[PDB]
Amino acid sequence: GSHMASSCAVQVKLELGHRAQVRKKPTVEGFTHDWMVFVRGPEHSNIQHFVEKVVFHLHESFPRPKRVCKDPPYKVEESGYAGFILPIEVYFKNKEEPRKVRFDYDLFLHLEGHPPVNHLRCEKLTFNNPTEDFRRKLLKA
Amino acid sequence: GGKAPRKQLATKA
Repeated sequence: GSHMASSCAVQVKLELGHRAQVRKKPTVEGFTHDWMVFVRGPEHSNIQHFVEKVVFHLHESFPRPKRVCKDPPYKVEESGYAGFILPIEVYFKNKEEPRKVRFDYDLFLHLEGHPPVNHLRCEKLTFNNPTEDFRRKLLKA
Repeated sequence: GGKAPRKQLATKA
């Protein structure tokens, strides 16, 4: 608000995730490893309140590596045969400070035969003294 | 750590 005496920092929590599992029988183009990525907020905290859209920059070896998510649970499901750093972007709803955050999530896949991959990690964005519109959405989250 | 191969055709620099 515009009546600030104590500096308030509102923190939003975004979560990077991905699973990986191998099919013993690759696809036509020989892609063996199937995975799925996650960008969202913690359980009960909805990012769709302060978050607008989302984008994934997979590797160029992947058809249309940039996957955009303008909907609920933001994710990507693809198949390949290697891991890599995947620069993920979450778009924020603001006219103020950066309207995007880029999370370089490490896409690791497990060896053929026994792949258990289910990883989720949580990032923190603290906004010191944000405008009401921003504060307001961050609170609704 | 049974981590599968990784494509290093790109550059992180």
